[PDB]
Amino acid sequence: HKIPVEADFLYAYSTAPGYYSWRNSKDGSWFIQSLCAMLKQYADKLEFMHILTRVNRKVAAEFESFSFDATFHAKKQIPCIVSMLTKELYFYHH
Amino acid sequence: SGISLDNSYKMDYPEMGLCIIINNKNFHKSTGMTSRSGTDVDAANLRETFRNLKYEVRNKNDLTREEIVELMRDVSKEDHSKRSSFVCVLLSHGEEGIIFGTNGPVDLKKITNFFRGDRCRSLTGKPKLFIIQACRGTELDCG
Amino acid sequence: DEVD
Ligand code: NA
Ligand code: NA
Ligand code: NA
Repeated sequence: HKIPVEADFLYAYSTAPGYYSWRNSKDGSWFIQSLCAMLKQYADKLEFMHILTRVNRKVAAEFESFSFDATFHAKKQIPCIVSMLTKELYFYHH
Repeated sequence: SGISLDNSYKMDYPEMGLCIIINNKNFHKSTGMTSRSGTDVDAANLRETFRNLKYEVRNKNDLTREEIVELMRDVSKEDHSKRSSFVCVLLSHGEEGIIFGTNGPVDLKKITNFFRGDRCRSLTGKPKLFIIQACRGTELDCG
Repeated sequence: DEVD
């Protein structure tokens, strides 16, 4: 058996294809803020795809841009999980 | 022994693996790219989070496009035999398929190709995670 | 809030 050369990669993108991604100058980026919080809370409990799904939900629900420029005001973001993995991934063992 | 299931990656190697964090904040003036205020908060959060998962974290700041490619090449040529996984975090400006070094863009495919199953044999069959905080274009989601 |  050979393995595809693109197998066993996971790309956790902060945003959907074609879109801007948002970063707050005081708090950090919406995606990284949320990713770290969900890893802290769930890495000893949940499989990685389910952690990233909670990140999707948190970014989509809890963040909205504020801008004096109407073009950039009141905007939302959804991250984008791209998986070529072949197995479940848990950060703990035994 | 009893019945065995193989639905989960083996994560009990001696080491969890490397976590490479590329934190690009200041860009060369000639590129026209702004300073990414707030990115140091991200880099510190990631370092602590992956430390507590027992990753060997390496933080790198303000790398040129040439330095990004050489770092990834060099890391891909280490012996990962005793490591369960590999993680790379990219914090920068970007466009669809592209991330910026401090002096110009890098194709994401060039970075990830170093870790292909046929080019990094000590990571074959092990999970390779790329976490990317960067734009993928200029569309805005109105909600 | 800024964009990347
Ligand atoms: Na992204
Ligand atoms: Na973000
Ligand atoms: Na592989």
